Amino acid sequence: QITNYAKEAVQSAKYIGQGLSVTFDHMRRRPITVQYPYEKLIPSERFRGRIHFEFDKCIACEVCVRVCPINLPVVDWVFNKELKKKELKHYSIDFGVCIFCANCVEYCPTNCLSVTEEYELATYDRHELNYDSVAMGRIPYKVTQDPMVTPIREFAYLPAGVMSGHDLPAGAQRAGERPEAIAN
Amino acid sequence: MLLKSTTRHVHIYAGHVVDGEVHPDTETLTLNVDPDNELEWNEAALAKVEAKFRELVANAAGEDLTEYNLRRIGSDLEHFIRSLLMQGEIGYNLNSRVRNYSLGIPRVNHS
Amino acid sequence: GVYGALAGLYLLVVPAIVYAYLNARWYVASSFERAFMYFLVTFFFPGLLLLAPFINFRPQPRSLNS
Amino acid sequence: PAILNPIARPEVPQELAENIILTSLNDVYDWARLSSLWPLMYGTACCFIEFAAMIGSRFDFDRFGLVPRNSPRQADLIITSGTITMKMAPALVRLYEQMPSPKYVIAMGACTITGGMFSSDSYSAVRGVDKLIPVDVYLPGCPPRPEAIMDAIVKLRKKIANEHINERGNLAQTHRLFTAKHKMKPVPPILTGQYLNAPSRQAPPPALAAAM
Amino acid sequence: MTILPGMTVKVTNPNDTYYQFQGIVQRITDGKVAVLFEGGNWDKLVTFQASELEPVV
Amino acid sequence: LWLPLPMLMMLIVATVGVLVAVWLERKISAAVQQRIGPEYIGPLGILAPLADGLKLIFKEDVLPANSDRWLFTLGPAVVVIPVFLSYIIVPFGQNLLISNLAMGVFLWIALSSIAPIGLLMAGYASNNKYSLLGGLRAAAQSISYEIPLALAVLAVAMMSNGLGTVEIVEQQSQYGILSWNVWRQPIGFLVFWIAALAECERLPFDLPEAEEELVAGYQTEYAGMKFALFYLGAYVNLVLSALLVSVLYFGGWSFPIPLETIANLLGVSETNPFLQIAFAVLGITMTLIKAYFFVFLAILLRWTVPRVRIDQLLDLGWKFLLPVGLVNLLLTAGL
Amino acid sequence: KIETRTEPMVINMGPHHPSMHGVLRLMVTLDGEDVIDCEPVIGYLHRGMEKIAENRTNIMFIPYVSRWDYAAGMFNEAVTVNAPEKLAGIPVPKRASYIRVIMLELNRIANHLLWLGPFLADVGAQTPFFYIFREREYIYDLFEAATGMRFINNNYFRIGGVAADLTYGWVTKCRDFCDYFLPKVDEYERLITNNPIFVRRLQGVGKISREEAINWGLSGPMLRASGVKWDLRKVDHYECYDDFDWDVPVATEGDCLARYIVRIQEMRESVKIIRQALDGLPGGPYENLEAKRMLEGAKSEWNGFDYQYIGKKLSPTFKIPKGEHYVRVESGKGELGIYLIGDDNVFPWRWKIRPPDFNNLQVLPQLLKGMKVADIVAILGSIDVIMGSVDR
Amino acid sequence: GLLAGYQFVKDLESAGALALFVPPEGGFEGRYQRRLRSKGYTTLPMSAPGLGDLAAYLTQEHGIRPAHTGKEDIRVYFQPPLVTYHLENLPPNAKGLVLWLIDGKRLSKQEFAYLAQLTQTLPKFKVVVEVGGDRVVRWEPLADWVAA
Ligand code: SF4
Ligand code: SF4
Ligand code: SF4
Repeated sequence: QITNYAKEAVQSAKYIGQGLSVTFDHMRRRPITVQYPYEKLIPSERFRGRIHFEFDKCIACEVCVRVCPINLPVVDWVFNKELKKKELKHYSIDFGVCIFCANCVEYCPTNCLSVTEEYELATYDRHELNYDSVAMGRIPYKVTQDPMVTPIREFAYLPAGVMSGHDLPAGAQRAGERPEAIAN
Repeated sequence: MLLKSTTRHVHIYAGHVVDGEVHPDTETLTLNVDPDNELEWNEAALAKVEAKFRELVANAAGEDLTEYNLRRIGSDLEHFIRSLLMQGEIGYNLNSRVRNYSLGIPRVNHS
Repeated sequence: GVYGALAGLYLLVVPAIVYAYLNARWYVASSFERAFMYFLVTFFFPGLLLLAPFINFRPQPRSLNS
Repeated sequence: PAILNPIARPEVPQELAENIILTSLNDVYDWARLSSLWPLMYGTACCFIEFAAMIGSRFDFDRFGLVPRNSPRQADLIITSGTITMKMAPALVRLYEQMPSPKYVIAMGACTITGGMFSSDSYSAVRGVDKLIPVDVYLPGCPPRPEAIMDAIVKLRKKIANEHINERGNLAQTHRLFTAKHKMKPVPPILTGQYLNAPSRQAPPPALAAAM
Repeated sequence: MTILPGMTVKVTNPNDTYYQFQGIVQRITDGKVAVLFEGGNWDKLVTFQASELEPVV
Repeated sequence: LWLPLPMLMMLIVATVGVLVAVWLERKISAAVQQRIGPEYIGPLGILAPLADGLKLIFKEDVLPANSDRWLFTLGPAVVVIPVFLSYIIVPFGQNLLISNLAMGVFLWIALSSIAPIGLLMAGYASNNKYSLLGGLRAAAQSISYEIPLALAVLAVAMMSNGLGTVEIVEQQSQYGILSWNVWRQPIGFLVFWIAALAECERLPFDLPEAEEELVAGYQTEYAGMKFALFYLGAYVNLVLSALLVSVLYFGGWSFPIPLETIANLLGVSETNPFLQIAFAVLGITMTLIKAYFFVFLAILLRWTVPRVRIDQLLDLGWKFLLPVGLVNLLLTAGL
Repeated sequence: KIETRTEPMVINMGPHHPSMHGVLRLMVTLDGEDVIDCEPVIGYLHRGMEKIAENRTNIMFIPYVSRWDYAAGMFNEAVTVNAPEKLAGIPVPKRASYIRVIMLELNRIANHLLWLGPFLADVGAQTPFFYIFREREYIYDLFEAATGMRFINNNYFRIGGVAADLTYGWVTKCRDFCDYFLPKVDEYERLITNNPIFVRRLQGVGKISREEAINWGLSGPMLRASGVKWDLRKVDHYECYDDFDWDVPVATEGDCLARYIVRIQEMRESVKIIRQALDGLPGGPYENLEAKRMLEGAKSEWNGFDYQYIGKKLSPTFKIPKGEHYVRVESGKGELGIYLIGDDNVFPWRWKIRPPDFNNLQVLPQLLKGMKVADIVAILGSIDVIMGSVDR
Repeated sequence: GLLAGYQFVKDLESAGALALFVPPEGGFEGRYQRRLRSKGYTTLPMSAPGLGDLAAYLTQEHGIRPAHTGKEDIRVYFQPPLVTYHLENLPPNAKGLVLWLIDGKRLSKQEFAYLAQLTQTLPKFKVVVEVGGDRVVRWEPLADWVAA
């Protein structure tokens, strides 16, 4: 009646008041966001960006092909029966077909293939992703050595205690390789 | 229902086009080759596929009206449109705003 | 409407001060300064829309001391 | 012949002349399109979580200007996010045909470029979405990082600023229509909209429930 | 000290995430040197700025 | 061609009033999710309302296949003309009024009644099944929140002895902040504010179809310049409804003596050239300090409440906001 | 043009589907407000996964498998490497056994954090969607440290154990996260359990009893919210989950409110298994294990067959032996299983994935029997559905 | 600044090999391949990491090996050399073409000078190798950049 609609409404007229001051207190916090072209995020030590190649190390034995998920890396090789060894002449991994699973870099004894860190490889034509053996053998792009990036670190690379990579003036990873070599 | 087969170079519909709004029929098949203009055509090869379009509709005129059969025709036109390019009859467009060369790259014959 | 005396006080000279104020204390300003910061933009907006493509807030290039 | 898949020579001269003002009013056209292109909220396979992570907090989507709109009429950009099979192939070209005319598809992931791990032997995956729609910017990676999808938008903003205002006649589709009459026998549809109240679920059939 | 393709170097500087890892150098360039780290399973090579790398005998 | 000076100066502050409310939507709603917002365009996002609307012009505003042609185009032109005509009411400033109509808070509720036809001739004409289901639902939502909003203005017209919107805000100019109508009508203001928020804001609207009762609402098959009238014509009503809150209840152009310390949302010194222009334009526009607090509130209230469904949206307007709208009118009378 | 008839209106939910669980197509039909029939048209994302597996070796297939349950990731690599390691009798080192448990429990936390985002948006509150992906990027960067990718495509599980051991500052970096996140599981529980509007959207909405939820074939937090208490980690004594104490969360009500509180208490129970596995890891952290391999480098208690990350690094030409199999893993959506039968060559003869989200989906037409239109997505979201596991 | 004239057109015909330092978000690079293209110069935007040894790709015919994926043989697609093939198509009623390389900061220093000493030895042909990042787009010849 006239004695209910000003008391059956305060049950939710004050729930928004304890919902407004909660959401309004999210604006006081620092905006956790990683602006890409100006603050690139440093990848991990095991991140699999794209493949690096050394031309004078792969003696044409195609274990890069036999453990590939889709038999991708194109090994163009002759038998070369004059010098009693097989030597290749081309090595092309079609990116775009290339998932970055890195089975070639695991099953190799001679340590030829290797993963870089770059990922910003986004062209205008798919046939420009057929990286040649001298086009995979170029230098990586390191996100620290660029005079526009302010390269912030990742989680599990901050020091122990902090869960943000923005306002970090110094520090390192939260463990040491050899503290316990001269101690124990 | 408007059963159809929409690939990039081939848009086979089941029905005749009456000024943009397609009406689904039971007898006819509309085909427009290259709605996006990726291949620059000419006078002859726009009439060469009619020797393959009207062949494939007539030769396969004993099967059902499913979109599996409208696709099975369109997968043979787009394998005839490619055989025009590997014979060098038509060529890619260069006024086109995209340049991905979806039917293979330009390459010379025997090195 | 004043022809050129009071209009330039609203359109040009005071919004050029806010753009210096917007660059300096925007991310490091407190919980009280940020709410006042949104009021000057919602008031000098026909002033700040004029000198919009002349000032770029892109960060300064680093020196690479390492 | 001489060259397999030859390139047709431009016989049109492309007299694209203007003064300073009409290329100043072309800078306003090209800036206002690259700076606020709205993506269609499209996602099929695993490379939607990589793109849904970019909508969120750690990487801001709407920082370059990209407000995602979930209908093809309002949106213009479409990020081909995940594997397209033989089904979802005509449901995507229908999603591409119903957009206003400066569209700019980008591809995304290894499966819309070549059909990444489904190129060797899959009986229903369209190997690459350039078999269906014209792609502006490719993007390999499996999945691409959410820092790398904002790289392909950076490459796409370099493609909008190249676009000329008076070359808008190629932004409309052409009509090379033909018409042939078939002799195929029409069939009734398979998937009508009844699952529960179909008269095949309520009771077991005779000559089989005896030994049941 | 000049670093030839085949020496065993390690990073020294503390303001970098690749902080004390050692690995074999590969593919020196005009101003940069790449070091194949071989960290655990997948050997990842990261460039460096032709300095800050104390070699190991 | 608009030889009236007051009529052009109002059409600009009804045009820059949209771009404030679009930019404020993309920065307040990006503050409450801890992200930047649109950077990289303008300084910090100032050209995001310009560039979002300028790209809507340059797109092919194409029709669907089998649609009505004269009602598709006239669809958005009935939603946005009465919310643009009803800016002729709001008298921001002591020395500014465009037209002193002898009514006008009744002409505003009259003109805001034509907008359910604009959602009907757009939901019908776009001609798919999910825009009749969305058009008949969007039309049946401005219906229910219109009688509560017209009774909030009945109470504040009883106290004001008129409908002239200068004579309303002149009754609150005798005591500065003691005689604002919010202090005397604290239950008819929430009836105004909940109903006005339920006719133009983005929390009780079926346009984001994450609930999938329809496809994407009634503006699904719209594109281009027609879609810009449904999009940059929704914030025209968010500003006008927020203006009329700060005209009816909160006193338009009313405030005490400004001679205070530096804590008055201004600079540092007392008599600078910077406070004389923060006073004189405030001696021209005092209401759009208040009117951009409820636009700040309506954006912030979008993320505060959950998305109430349409089954409980019309169980709020008819069953709650209208009986409270009645007993407020009797309590504003004697009884 | 559209006409207004008195027949039941059938609407097409569309394979566009602007949501974060893939591509269905529901031809649901309406009778004013209550739906009366609903057929799911699935198979839009059938990329031919059982036909691929007949022409792959095992180590060529582990990159393929984290795409079925692509919300989780390495829940699918666990089943694939457990097809011949449980058949050829390859012994797993116990440090790798406790390393897998840390990854599988970190996936289940990241599994329920992808379900919770779109689900809370479907039933109401839209702003906690962005504060939940912020909690998901902490689990991504932990997987990014040990494995080289964020959430899928991490060839980390092997037939002989795990691929490689962890990084250095890792165990102290869960202890930051997995002791910060646990105050927030109790935060998401108070959104739906309090605020009596969301319980007016979930009480009795999509109910199923116990006996029909076992008959229809259901597993995971659709089965356990039907009062069944069947969890495959306790049932099948699987990979050192029996060395910990933990509970199986049951809520015997059946409604969609019962599936919220199971999937919240499986986040909280997964943090308890993490804290006991980090403290029970047999060599401790890796920055302390490699030191003890340096100070006593000849032969110690360390460098055993346990305290290492793999038993024997297997050849790429590893033949799956002859004999059938069915390997069960309680995934984040239900029970995930493969049916391997192999000849003695390097390829299997048949690889029948039993998806945990396939057999939870067939009750969705039965659950949508008399339910309104406004709670169609609250039923569809509450199955923890992922299209890609359904369609394979 | 804001209103750009046509100084970028005359700077490319003068130097022959430019080097653009654009903001790293893109969008303002391409307003200078429009004034370049309004003055008759066609533009072929390639990719800089995708190009192999530029002797074998720009002026020589190169064997692009396709992805055989285990279900083919090792094919070799001998593409024609790009600069001489895209110049023979263009009639002499227009000017030459440019090579607007993007992501040019990952070319080696030897391959910068080879793109510098080739644009003079080839008539009516230029390169605009977009390299580096800056707050404002500004250009300089490649002759000064390789000596920097
Ligand atoms: S895997 Fe290594 S050894 Fe084998 S072919 Fe490739 S590069 Fe050579
Ligand atoms: S990156 Fe992966 S898919 Fe590509 S060649 Fe190497 S192992 Fe094969
Ligand atoms: S390539 Fe892999 S990650 Fe990318 S969309 Fe396909 S399945 Fe998903």
